[PDB]
Amino acid sequence: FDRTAKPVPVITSEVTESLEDMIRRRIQDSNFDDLQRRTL
Amino acid sequence: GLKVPKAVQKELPFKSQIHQMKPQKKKTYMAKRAVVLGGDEKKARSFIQKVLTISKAKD
Amino acid sequence: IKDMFSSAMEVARFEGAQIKTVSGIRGEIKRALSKPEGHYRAAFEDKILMSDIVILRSW
Amino acid sequence: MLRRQARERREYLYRKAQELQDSQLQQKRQIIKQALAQGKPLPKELAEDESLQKDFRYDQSLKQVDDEYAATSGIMDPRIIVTTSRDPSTRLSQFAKEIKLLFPNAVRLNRGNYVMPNLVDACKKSGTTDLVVLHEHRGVPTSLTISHFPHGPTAQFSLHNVVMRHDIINAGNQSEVNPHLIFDNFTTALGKRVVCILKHLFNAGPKKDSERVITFANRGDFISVRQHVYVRTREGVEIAEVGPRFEMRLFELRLGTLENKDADVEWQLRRFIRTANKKDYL
Amino acid sequence: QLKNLKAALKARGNPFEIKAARNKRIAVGKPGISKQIGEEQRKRAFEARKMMKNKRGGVIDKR
Amino acid sequence: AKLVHDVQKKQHRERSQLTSRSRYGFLEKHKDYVKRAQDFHRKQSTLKV
Amino acid sequence: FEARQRIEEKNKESSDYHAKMAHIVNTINTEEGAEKNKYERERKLR
RNA sequence: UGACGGAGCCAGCGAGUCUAACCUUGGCCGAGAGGUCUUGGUAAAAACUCCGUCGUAACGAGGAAUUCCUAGUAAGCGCAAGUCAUCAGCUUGCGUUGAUUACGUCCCUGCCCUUCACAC
Ligand SMILES: [Mg+2]
Ligand SMILES: [Mg+2]
Ligand SMILES: [Mg+2]
Repeated sequence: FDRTAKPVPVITSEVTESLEDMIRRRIQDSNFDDLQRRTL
Repeated sequence: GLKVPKAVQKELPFKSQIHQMKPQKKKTYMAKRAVVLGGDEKKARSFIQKVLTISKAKD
Repeated sequence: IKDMFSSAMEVARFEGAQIKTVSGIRGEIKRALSKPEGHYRAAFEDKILMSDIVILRSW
Repeated sequence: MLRRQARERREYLYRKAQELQDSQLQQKRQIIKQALAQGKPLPKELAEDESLQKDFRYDQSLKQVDDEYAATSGIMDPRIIVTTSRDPSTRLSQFAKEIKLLFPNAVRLNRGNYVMPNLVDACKKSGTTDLVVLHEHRGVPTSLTISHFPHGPTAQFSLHNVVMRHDIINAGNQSEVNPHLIFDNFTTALGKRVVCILKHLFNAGPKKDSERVITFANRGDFISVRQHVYVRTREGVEIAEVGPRFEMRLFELRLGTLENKDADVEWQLRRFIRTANKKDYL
Repeated sequence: QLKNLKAALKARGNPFEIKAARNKRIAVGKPGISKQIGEEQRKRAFEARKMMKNKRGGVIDKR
Repeated sequence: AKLVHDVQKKQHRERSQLTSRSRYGFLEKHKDYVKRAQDFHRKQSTLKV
Repeated sequence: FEARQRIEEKNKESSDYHAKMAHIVNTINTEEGAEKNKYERERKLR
């Protein structure tokens, strides 16, 4: 039978490791998307 | 037909206030007074009603 | 909904299945109801009526 | 107060309507500028529009964050109130506290018998910038709605696989520094809109050596939220979960405060359309 | 947590992957590890079914 | 009509409500549902205004 | 789990199918359209 | 700081020609389909005020540890709605009655910040 919507993703160990590496890379490069105070 | 909630109805601008008419229950004196012509005129008041009903539906 | 499934275990298999009424209102099987057996909850894109009949297309 | 907010919002709605009309004229001025610089002939409609050429003389000297946040983006820090549904269970109260600790300038307010129209009006007086309301089901958080004052937008989310810090033994206390923010894989115009709403909840200008990082990672429209504390080592960086974990999926976004159920819907989730599962909007 | 992290790292040179209860008189399980195995086992099972769908032969090894 | 048989353009007769459910009323069809949906939206639009 | 597999397979098959029809339609227009426009030019020459 | 009965009386949310059971015993009509009836079982504002009566196997308000909470808040009481995600093993709204204790301190525990006059 057909299903209307994709099931909610399951947080398995591999998914966490994928998330973990992305965070580690961004910190290492020190690139973050954060609000920057305007001048004046 | 749509029935506006009284809460919305109460706080409406003067230009847009829906005129909802309450039924009369105490018999008015004029309602107790008026004379209705019966018999021959009754046959001549139904008929005009019958004619106008056909004419609208035809149109 | 009722009479589609005979026990809640059947509904467990078909959770999330697409269903529609005769009227064309699409929907989903959300969850199985504990009481009575076989009843379940379904959410439709619009309000359905009692006269309507829900159908699950299976092969 | 009440008159000014009504008047200001009407002025905003009028301004947006004109800007949509003015978009065509803005494109036309761009074509004129390119032709003058490059030397290409103008299109026929522009070549014959005497009014535009005259008006171009004045308009030649004409030159991001979302409009609602533009006024105070990076100038005033946000002020946040985190509340819950009526008669909250104990677990939601603990969860509401965790959300309070997540945002540096959040305050936890008890919602016992507070009326929703009264709630926003009280918050608008006190200068509150954002309001967060949490819902629960048998002590498991299910929904989260974020409303930006004075006139919206209101973003509603559904929380899945929630794991609170209270479920951790000997976890310790958090650090409350201005955290670093990571927004990954937000590409569509809606995605940028969601990022802007979540970004402005935090104070501007975190210190460069701040050792707390918050990451919102979009993976198939299920925005994963994680909180970490990092230490820069000699051969890399090591990070540790502080929590909580939860995946939050947008399902509505309205141009108005959460009280106004009549607010125009900027975007909604259409679950029963035929091609619902095919495309991912965020 | 962060101060404890620094102390450990200077000595050397994720508590959310465990579900822990409270002793009424402690680590109870491994959700991430258990779900990976519980999801992978049905995953190879599904791969077997899709292979088995349209076959009438098969290798019969009596050894 | 070009390159089409008359058999192709045959009226498909449309069913009725089951006898077991006959109490509840007429089985709505798509045309019936459209009348409901438009009517509700028309009222809701004015009520919103 | 079966729900995840079925949806992914349907999307992939849908994506591949649309790719094929677009390919065979475009190739017919490009190559045969050239021959048509070539012939139309010869007839105009006549 | 009870149970039973009676009396008095007070809310606010909510308006899609839409709103809602199951299994049986039999009569009659009908070519059938079915129609109508008959029949047993199963299931499915409160607080508050006043008056009258009685009367004080498991468990009798829940250990250690741990969590939360500062005003229309905690707590008690019911009534509605189910609004494309979640929810009925329930969720969200609505009104009613409505407190005690703090509103100081950095002593302990954590987190954070620092090293254009006059007067200092
Ligand atoms: Mg309470
Ligand atoms: Mg209650
Ligand atoms: Mg609740």
